[PDB]
Amino acid sequence: KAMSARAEAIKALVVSRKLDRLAYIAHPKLGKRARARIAKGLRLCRPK
Amino acid sequence: PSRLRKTRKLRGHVSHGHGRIGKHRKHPGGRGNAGGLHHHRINFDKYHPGYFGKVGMKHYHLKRNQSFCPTVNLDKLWTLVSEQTRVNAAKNKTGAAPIIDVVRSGYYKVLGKGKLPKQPVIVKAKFFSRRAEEKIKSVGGACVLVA
Amino acid sequence: SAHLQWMVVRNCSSFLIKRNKQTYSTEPNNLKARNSFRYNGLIHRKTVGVEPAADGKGVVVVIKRRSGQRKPATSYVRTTINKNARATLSSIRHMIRKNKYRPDLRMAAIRRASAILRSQKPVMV
Amino acid sequence: NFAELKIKRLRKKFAQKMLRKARRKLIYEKAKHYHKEYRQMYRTEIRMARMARKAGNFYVPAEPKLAFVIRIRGINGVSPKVRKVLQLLRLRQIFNGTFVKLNKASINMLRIVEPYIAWGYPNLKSVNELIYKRGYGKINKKRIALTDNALIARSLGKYGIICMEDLIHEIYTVGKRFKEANNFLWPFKLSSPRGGMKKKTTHFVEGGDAGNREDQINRLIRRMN
Amino acid sequence: TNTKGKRRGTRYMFSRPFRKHGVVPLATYMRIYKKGDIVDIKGMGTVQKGMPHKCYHGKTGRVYNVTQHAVGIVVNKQVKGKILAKRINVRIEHIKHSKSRDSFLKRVKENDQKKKEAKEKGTWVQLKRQPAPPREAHFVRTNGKEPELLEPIPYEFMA
Amino acid sequence: GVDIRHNKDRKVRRKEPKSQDIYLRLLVKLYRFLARRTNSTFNQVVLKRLFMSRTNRPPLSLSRMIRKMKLPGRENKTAVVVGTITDDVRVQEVPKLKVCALRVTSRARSRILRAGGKILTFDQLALDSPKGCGTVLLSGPRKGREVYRHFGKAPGTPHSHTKPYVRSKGRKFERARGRRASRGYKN
RNA sequence: CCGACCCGUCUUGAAACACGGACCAAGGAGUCUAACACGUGCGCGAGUCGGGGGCUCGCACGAAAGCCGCCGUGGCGCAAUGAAGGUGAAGGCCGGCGCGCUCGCCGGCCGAGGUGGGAUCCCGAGGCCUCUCCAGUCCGCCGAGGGCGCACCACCGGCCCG
Ligand SMILES: [Mg+2]
Ligand SMILES: [Mg+2]
Ligand SMILES: [Mg+2]
Ligand SMILES: [Mg+2]
Ligand SMILES: [Mg+2]
Ligand SMILES: [Mg+2]
Ligand SMILES: [Mg+2]
Ligand SMILES: [Mg+2]
Ligand SMILES: [Mg+2]
Ligand SMILES: [Mg+2]
Ligand SMILES: [Mg+2]
Ligand SMILES: [Mg+2]
Ligand SMILES: [Mg+2]
Ligand SMILES: [Mg+2]
Ligand SMILES: [Mg+2]
Ligand SMILES: [Mg+2]
Ligand SMILES: [Mg+2]
Ligand SMILES: [Mg+2]
Ligand SMILES: [Mg+2]
Ligand SMILES: [Mg+2]
Repeated sequence: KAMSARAEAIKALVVSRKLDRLAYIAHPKLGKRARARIAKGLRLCRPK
Repeated sequence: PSRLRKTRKLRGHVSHGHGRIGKHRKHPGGRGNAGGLHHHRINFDKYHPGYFGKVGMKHYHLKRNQSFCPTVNLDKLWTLVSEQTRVNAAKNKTGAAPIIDVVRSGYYKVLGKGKLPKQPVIVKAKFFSRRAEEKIKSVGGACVLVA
Repeated sequence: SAHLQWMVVRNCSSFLIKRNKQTYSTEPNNLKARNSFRYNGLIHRKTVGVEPAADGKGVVVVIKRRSGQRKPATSYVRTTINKNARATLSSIRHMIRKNKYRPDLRMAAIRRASAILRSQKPVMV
Repeated sequence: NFAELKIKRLRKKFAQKMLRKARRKLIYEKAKHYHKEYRQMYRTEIRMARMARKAGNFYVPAEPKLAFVIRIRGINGVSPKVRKVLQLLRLRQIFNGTFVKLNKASINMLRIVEPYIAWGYPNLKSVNELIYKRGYGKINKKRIALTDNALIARSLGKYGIICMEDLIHEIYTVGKRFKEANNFLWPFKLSSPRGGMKKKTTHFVEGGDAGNREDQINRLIRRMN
Repeated sequence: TNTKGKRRGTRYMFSRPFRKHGVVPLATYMRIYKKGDIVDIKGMGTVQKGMPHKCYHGKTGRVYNVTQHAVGIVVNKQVKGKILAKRINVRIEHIKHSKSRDSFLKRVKENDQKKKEAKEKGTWVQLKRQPAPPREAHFVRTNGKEPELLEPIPYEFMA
Repeated sequence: GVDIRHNKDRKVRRKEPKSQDIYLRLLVKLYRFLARRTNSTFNQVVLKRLFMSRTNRPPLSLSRMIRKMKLPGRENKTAVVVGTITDDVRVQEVPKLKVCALRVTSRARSRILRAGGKILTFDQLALDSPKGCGTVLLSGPRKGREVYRHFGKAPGTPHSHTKPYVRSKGRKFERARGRRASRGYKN
């Protein structure tokens, strides 16, 4: 009777920073799309 | 095997595993159990308490066969009979409890260590214990005596 | 089994020779004559060995058949190859690689075959 | 299927190569930032004292917090208290070197072994020469030469140290994980000081070599390694 | 050589402090002791009953038993090369609460609240007590006053 | 030189079975490879326990193993013991047990198989669960040997309950002085 | 050229003004038995052991090996405690009644208890995947937490005997 009394209270709800950016890119998971984007920008060339 | 001992490995060493200083004399500190009360009092008292003195009644011409009374516990009770014996009585609807003679198997007193299976069984023995008789009577078995 | 027999005779066999910090074995079907589980010629279900022919020309390639694992009279099949060197090595390589009969012994048997074949040309002074 | 699995592996290797490129560029820039940080401190210390002399007052520099301790005496005839402190400083041989973070506790410990050690306050250059030349990482209870940046990353990347420059910054400026960084380093096995010591059995202030020499440890380091 | 008496060489140890004779103050008898608390064995010489031995004088132990007029204390006594935990029955006059443990509980109650309070309003706060750090850089003024020159005094024969 | 203490440099531990049994060594060869080339620590525990002596591999009574198996959350799990399984004549209802062991008593073996159990050697267990998945690693009583009764403090010391060494048991053998207050002391 | 005293032995201390040793060859000193204790190896396993005896062509080997089973007498272990008369090792849970009186007769289950550690095992939130996405099948890997807990340790209980 104390567990259920506690339980209902639990469910009573509803700049660039270049160095910091570079570490984010170097993160093996966080920067996967980041380094992928610059990789395709190194090979593909398009005007405008 | 001679080749497996310290003697074959202690060649060339002058003390031969007994020290340059104290050496290996004939019998230091007496022979046998010498000085159990004077200079080996510590060792005798440390490892063998009760060693010195007399306790109790001396009994002349003790015959061990008179006191011969092998014991058996309740947990080992059903091992005296065949495996077929227990299952046949277990499955029987009639209350036919089997007869077990521990004297036949070589026991005179039935002790009451452990718990018995839930089925009646008749025990014949020269002696019982209060708890062994209690446990046997609890499961529907009866206790009889032999001489 | 192969391993079970090996542990029995890894150090207790008549073919075993131990001298001058070396170990050698002299069973008839041993390539390189060294005492090892891989190169033992009697404990495996399938073995291959190269020996000189009865005369001083050609070699004899002997193999173990899959049925006679307990009948030594018919346990082995022998044949004699007495062609040129390059063709002779090809047959031994083909009987090992293409047949997939203990492929690890490919180069070992060929080297032993090379030693035997060169041991039959006349000696020089 | 050969081309399909080949394409799969080429995608693997190219991504790994790009990741190494990303890691190298981070290493390059972090070293660049440290060089900016180093010259900031050097100019600031001068500038702080310069304005004091203009104002007519004095500027006391901060009490130095990094010390390098070198065992100078042998192991024969050492009292147990001195021996225990030396083992806590990982100086189990003559001419061993280690970095000690300075505080009340460490200073009193150095006081006990004052006859047996010679210690001072290394500058930036002294730290650079020690780590690059005599740097050995105690990896998996083994003394491994620090020949690549990857070895530091395998054991200190959780603390953010991934390059030799990162290690130098943590050693020089006492960082959050100085204890993990310094304990990771194998104790420095320095040579005998070329040119000879003055006298090892007496304190430096009395003309010998033991005890504390504030900035003169840099002179001793250059001859030692 | 030395006598094996229980109270040998305790002439000053069990002696009362100067001008501290007389009736024992009754605060000591009004102390309340539990199990697991930490006490320091003093060993006053006013009352000779329940006197701790000289080897336990000044040592520190933890209470495990309580009686009408004494407590049982577990104390680590060093013998030769080994330390083993002795149990001694000592009357309450010879002990007192260890102020070290009381301050330790004082810090812990302060520390747990600080974690509770700072987490509630957001900030991060230091819990571990660092040792004394090196003194940071600071300026020292002169206020138009020169530092006073100090010269070693010439020696003269004092007496 | 350096100031290090060499007395503890060589760790005193087993590396290989002292026995010359080829069958034991063969399955040691198997699990040595298993311990090296897998991640499951269950292989290492089995591997290092194969090096252990007979006294360090005590027999496991059938009653004790059944008691552990009957514990909740262990159903349909393969019991594993590195040693000898021993029959107990103090139990009657033998449940179905899938058990791997180095050695099983024949009367223990017959009871288990008659009760519907399954017996696998250690080589078969490796083919069954190479990672040791779904296994219960039991052991016999290490301190259940008689020699541990004598081990401990000296019998003459106070608060000692160790068995002294006596050639015979009786009222005349080590019961008088030091064992009763009527003679000297009792300690 | 540099370094270098004659060994063995007793000793805190030997090159000693300490004893033994002229040289050479051969011989020469921790063995066997019994009883213990521990460790290790093997077989069997709550049983183990034929060692005494007997049985097999009387015997080169073989004075060996093999077998006994109503030859297991017996030894050791499977029960201890007491001087002795003697006695002698199972409780956990759920119900009605006296009075659930610190309580006895039963009924039902289960079978050596509980606490804290405890390798190992199990469940497991959630993550790792491909040229991609909403669309979902198969198993593999990493893993916060949770559970059963081997042996063993420490403590609390419980039972046996005086
Ligand atoms: Mg020696
Ligand atoms: Mg002496
Ligand atoms: Mg006397
Ligand atoms: Mg010296
Ligand atoms: Mg020079
Ligand atoms: Mg000195
Ligand atoms: Mg050395
Ligand atoms: Mg040494
Ligand atoms: Mg001598
Ligand atoms: Mg002498
Ligand atoms: Mg003298
Ligand atoms: Mg002289
Ligand atoms: Mg003499
Ligand atoms: Mg002479
Ligand atoms: Mg001779
Ligand atoms: Mg015979
Ligand atoms: Mg009998
Ligand atoms: Mg006997
Ligand atoms: Mg526990
Ligand atoms: Mg108790």
